[PDB]
Amino acid sequence: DPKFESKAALLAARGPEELLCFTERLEDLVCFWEEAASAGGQYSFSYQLEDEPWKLCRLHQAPTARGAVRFWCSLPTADTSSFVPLELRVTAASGAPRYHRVIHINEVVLLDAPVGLVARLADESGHVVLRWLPPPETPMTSHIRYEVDVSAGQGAGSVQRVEILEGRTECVLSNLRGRTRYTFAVRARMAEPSFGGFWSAWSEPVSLLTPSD
Amino acid sequence: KFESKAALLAARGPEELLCFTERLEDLVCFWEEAASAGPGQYSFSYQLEDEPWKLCRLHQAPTARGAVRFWCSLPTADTSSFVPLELRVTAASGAPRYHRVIHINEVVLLDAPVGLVARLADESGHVVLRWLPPPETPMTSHIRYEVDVSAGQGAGSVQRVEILEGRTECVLSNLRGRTRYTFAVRARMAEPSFGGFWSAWSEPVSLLTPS
Amino acid sequence: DLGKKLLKAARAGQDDEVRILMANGADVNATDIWDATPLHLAALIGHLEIVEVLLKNGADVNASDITGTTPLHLAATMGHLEIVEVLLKYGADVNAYDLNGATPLHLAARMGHVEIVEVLLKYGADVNAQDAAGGTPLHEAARAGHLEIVEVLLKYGADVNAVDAAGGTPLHEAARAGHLEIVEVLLKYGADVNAVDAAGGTPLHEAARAGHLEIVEVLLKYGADVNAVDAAGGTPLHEAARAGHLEIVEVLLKYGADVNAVDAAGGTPLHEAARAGHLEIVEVLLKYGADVNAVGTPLHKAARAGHLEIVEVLLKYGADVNATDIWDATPLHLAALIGHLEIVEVLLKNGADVNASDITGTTPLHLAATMGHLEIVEVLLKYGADVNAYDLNGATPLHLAARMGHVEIVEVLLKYGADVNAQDKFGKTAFDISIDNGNEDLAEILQAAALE
Repeated sequence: DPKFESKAALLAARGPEELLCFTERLEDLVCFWEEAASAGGQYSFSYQLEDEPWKLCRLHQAPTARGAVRFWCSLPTADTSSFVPLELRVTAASGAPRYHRVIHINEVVLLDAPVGLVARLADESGHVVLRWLPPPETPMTSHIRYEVDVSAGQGAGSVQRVEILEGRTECVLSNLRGRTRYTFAVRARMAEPSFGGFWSAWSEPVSLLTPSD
Repeated sequence: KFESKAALLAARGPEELLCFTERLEDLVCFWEEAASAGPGQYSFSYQLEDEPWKLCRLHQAPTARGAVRFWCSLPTADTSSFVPLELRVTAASGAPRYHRVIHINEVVLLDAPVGLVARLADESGHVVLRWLPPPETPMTSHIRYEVDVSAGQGAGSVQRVEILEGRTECVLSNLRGRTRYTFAVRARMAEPSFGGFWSAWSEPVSLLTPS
Repeated sequence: DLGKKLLKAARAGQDDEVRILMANGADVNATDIWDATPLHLAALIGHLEIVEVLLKNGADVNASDITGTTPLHLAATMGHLEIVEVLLKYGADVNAYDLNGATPLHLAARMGHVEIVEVLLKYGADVNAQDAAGGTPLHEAARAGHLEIVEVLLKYGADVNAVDAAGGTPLHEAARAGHLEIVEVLLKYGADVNAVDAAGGTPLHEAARAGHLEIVEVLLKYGADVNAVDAAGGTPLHEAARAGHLEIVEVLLKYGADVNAVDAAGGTPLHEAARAGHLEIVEVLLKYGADVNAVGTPLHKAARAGHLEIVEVLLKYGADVNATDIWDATPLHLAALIGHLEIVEVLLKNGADVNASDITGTTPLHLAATMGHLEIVEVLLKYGADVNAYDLNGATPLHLAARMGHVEIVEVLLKYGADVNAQDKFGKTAFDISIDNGNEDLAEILQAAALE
């Protein structure tokens, strides 16, 4: 729940006004949407699995942001099964259409932020060696793809963003100016094709000052 | 990686507790069980010599067809070769599941060798094969090898030559000319101080011999 | 102090060292933390010289540890014939049981040591022993798949139709694993080919579920019911199309399986094959005479998953293109929602209703504009989609495209006669949400098309 709040905020900022579903692991699945606060059980969540009957999920109301309410539902772990089309339908109290989506659990994976980020100055030319670890307690270690962000200290810093190939947890960065503080952070997501989803939150930043050439 | 190695051992001896080590530092024990009905079902216990009994973290992973593979990775600090390791898998109620006493140095499963290079020798030698041991693996001088001479046309399994321990190159004999030969090398820890299983075959290298 | 030094040495197998401890004054039957005597550890490692000197110098041969395992159990599990014969000669309990109820014959049959099996049976082991699960050593031998152990047990007097707690027979374990060599032997000795477990499954059910064509033909030759029904109501044809074993599906159908058999949920093999996505099986089921339009709506789930080849075959055999589900939604709705251009083109060419609405009132064009499938919105309007249709919220396809923010589709809707002046149940227009959300790009096109 404390980490679920931080994860929902990342997805809401990316794509508001739409039903968002995410899974930390294949077993679970949470769907939410941010709607403006109404003073007036207003909606009914319906989901259907493959070769299974239509069922209804418990809707939870929680206020968030500024004058907004976030309705979220957590599907049962037993009903969740990956690699299967899951038809979702949110219906209003009167019977009005609110949301209608068909998603696959394996395609909406939202991993946790990586940990153990360590930056080191390489003696060759003055480059930086980054080493990080996968998110804690996460299966399918060999299928995680990463992405590092090299931010410049002074002013607007977003000079470099390197995509790391799946399976390796370290990289050697190049082309950095001396006497400049570079701040590094690494992303994480499940690599295609069997798995899909969204980028995870950035790891704890690690800053390092580069010597003069 | 680890999955491909475990699949070979399960095919050798199913329904049995299998423990292997890619390098001397680590040790992994796993077993594939049919029954899934009913992760915390079993408790893994290990004990060293002149040391108290400890418990390992059990991980549940589904594999094969309708099967679950419970595996545990012992801590690197507790790993010690040439020492009897008593393992005991106990059920939730306290029922006996597995009980084995193994030595880490006797269950070594190395990685496939790399750097296989085949060259035609101008002398009485036929083909000169040179390879390198598996990357970042200790006890280099105690690795035994085995090359596979495969025939190109049809069913090729003509020759399998055992290489003496310590050498990473060989000069092959008794091969027919004007034939495309494909070579691959095996690896295992040589007896008596070390035991284990044959590793996977290296990347094949093909070469055709003159007339 | 001295007792713990013996079990530590017996585990390391120092034969010369152990004999020194046994004579100095070490207890031969010292209790471990798990209550395992030094005789247990000796029988596990297989040190025949230590096992003999322990029994000859007095030791607990029928010792029971905290798990119930006896020294004969360990020797039978590992497969040390030299140690097994020594234990039995020194008065070992040939029919002892642990907490699981496994006898030395149970463990030897599961691991598959035929020499140890024959020695225990010749010493006086009960061939029909049952553990806590209720299975005989033939069950453990059939689950593992050891032919020679099965032939030996059946020759000594094993029960071919033994039933465990779950109702399974040795033929069930062999048909579920996939060993035809022992299936024929079990049937030769006399096995019930149509045995029923607690779940109602027959050996033909478990065989067609795993995909052992060789066993399925052998079971049918011995008189298997091709249309057996389990607790879930599924025939072996259900399990075959559920997994997709074309060879078994064709054999069961020729033998006379019911292609229209209904289970407890309400699904024939076609609803399972089309959902799982087996173009090969779906074509065969329809040739023999599957009901293409039955309760379950297979065209819905097929167009939802994206099996274009299956949706084509279903319609070519006479599926209802405008079928209705629980929500009164046509398969054209799901196809336009999932964003499958090819399936949408196939459904519309076969006669799909382009203006069909569900209980909420959403048309396929409503769903296509909300998601943003430009290609599908183009095709729908070419077949006569209502550009000004409204749902229970009073929203037109232009209302939804503006709220989600799709500029290209709003361009197509206006080309087909979208009404910007339309108001919903709240009173807002297409131009109103553009300012409420904050998109000046959408307001640029709406303000020019509203007046002229």
